[PDB]
Amino acid sequence: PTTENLYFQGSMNIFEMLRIDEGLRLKIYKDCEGYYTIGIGHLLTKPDLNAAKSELDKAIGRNCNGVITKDEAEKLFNQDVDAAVRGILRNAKLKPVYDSLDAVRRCAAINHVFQMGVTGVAGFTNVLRMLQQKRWDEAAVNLAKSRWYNQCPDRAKRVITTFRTGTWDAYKNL
Repeated sequence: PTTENLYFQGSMNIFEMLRIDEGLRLKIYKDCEGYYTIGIGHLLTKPDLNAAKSELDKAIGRNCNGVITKDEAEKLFNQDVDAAVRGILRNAKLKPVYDSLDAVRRCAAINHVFQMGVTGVAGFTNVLRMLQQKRWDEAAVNLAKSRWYNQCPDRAKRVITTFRTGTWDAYKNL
């Protein structure tokens, strides 16, 4: 690794990770599952655009008519990351597994929750046991069986690789 390459891990964190997986959109769009989304992966609601816009105005605090700024995207993103972290730490099932993980895999954990929500993740009984037991190849094969990955592979693939390796390699060379 070059001097530069060794710096790359210090430039990666959960925010940068999710920013790559989710992208950044300033107008309402439908995600890969068809759900109204804005900003950096902010799911507004699970078909009526009108509902999605009302949730938007509620989330941002002004009349947005479907559009936000980059600064507003960031603030909402930071709130969503905080919610995912808090969701793990309060959960009797996820906290122990999360605690056992290294820093990089903890980012993958927070990412997984950000994308699927707490109960979805906490339902992956086998994967969670594999993670705690450091069976990284098995955890990754099992994650690759999930609907979460399979219905929308490009959003999940780097997270799965990150669970396998505990490195940031999947986020290099975009």
